[PDB]
Amino acid sequence: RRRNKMTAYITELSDMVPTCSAKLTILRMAVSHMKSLTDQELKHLILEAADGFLFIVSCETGRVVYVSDSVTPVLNQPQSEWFGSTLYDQVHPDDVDKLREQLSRRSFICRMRCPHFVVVHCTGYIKAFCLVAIGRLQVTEFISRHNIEGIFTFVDHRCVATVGYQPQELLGKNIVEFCHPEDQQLLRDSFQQVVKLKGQVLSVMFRFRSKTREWLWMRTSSFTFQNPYSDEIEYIICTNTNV
Amino acid sequence: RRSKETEVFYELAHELPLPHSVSSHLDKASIMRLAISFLRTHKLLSSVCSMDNLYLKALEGFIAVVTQDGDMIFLSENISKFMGLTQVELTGHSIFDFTHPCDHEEIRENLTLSTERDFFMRMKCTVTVNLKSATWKVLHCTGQVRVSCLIIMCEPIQHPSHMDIPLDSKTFLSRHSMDMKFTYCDDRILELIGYHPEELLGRSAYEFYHALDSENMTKSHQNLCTKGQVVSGQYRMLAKHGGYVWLETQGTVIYNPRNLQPQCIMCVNYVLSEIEKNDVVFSMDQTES
Ligand SMILES: O=[N+]([O-])c1c(Nc2cc(F)cc(Cl)c2)ccc2nonc12
Repeated sequence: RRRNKMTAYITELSDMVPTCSAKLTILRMAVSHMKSLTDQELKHLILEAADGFLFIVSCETGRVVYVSDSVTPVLNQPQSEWFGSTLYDQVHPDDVDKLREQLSRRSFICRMRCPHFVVVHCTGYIKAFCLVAIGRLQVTEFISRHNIEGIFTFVDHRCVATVGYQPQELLGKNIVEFCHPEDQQLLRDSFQQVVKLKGQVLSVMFRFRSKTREWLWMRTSSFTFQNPYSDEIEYIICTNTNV
Repeated sequence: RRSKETEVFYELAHELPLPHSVSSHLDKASIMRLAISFLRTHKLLSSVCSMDNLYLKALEGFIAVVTQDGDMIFLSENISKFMGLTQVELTGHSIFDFTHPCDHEEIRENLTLSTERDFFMRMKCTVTVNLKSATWKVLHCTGQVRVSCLIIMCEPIQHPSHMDIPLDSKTFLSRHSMDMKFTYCDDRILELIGYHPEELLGRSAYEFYHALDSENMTKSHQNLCTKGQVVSGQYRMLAKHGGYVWLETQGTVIYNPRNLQPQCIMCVNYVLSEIEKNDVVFSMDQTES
């Protein structure tokens, strides 16, 4: 079957040669065809796969000795912004000292600008001193998190907007203390079943004591959270929505 | 007459975009595989755009193009740098033959049918040795599916023991039990987010995530364990005072050499930001005093 697929090879080999498709001969025709013809294209290849662009900068001045045009599709940034530039300018200011350190082989992540910044993995090496590298792009209610007991261990900031309380006031306390007494066993047995029913979601409703001491009807929907390795559950995650 | 057709191979082999060091040395079947894969290559390139030592070197991973039928039609040279397996050894052949089979279904899915793709695969590595003795190596693969054809970059994650690259002040290092509980942390941790490692020793990492991140991360932990390595999506970790700092981590499972039992995760942690919401206190740990 070596032969049959040898001939498969040679067959469609034949057919992509246009001035041919229109043994020894198929072969030398392909050859001359190569002669008629992995570089600037390679650029677009990166732009496609990694969504990256290449650039070179002086190590000392951090001055962009080169920036590929692909900077534009990648950053929505003209080359001119960039070759007249020093790279310290094109990144987030809190990213600077990192870079000093990065300025053997190199790699790091950083916020570059397009005041709007984007995350960029950069991979390269030092050559004379400059740095050759590529820059790449990789990518109503509030949420709480509790221990089994019911204590607030985590709270979203927007808690302040939804219940009037500052996080500090929720955190540490059992959720059932902010519950209307009537609805409390409702809340509790809700919790038990949440643990009994591992990972699955239960919804429940209840009046919540607002910082203005007000009974705020609220549905929350929640589930226990298993460890991916051990499958043991450490916390419950609630989304607590004003009704 | 056999004599020459055979020798005609040689001119053909030579004038592929390969050095004669790697062109000359070929049984013909290889030359077939290769010629064709090169052509197809050039073809879809034309379908896209409608002295280059630096791109190759600047890279930390390699590019692969694969049919939907799994045929690894294109492979970077520098793949050998990472995989040992040299691009000539592989082009034309089916991906599955070189990938860890359990990870193949995933492979199969990402090959097919948002055209965006990002996943990790275990692939044969021989760095150097022969293929019988070829151990598995995880590749973070990131790229685009096109017309069906998959184009990607495969970045090995690196192993924390065996550094190839320098770290900066805004990078710290941590060790964790399988539970993700801290067992170790460098004290750049302090410099960087405020926690003193003695404090965080007994603690699962999960306590420090901002929630929106959790899910994105869970898969990562899972992938960390099924494959043995990961790069996290970017995520927020709660600083010791209020607010948090953005982060990306390279998780890597280390084994007991005499034991071949796993021991812990080694995390290369990259701090991407300063504390953002000093103003906001999120978790009970930031609340002391
Ligand atoms: O503890 N881990 O092994 C681990 C990471 N390290 C880490 C370091 C910290 F200082 C804080 C946190 Cl939450 C996690 C970061 C991302 C991870 N993904 O899976 N485990 C991870």
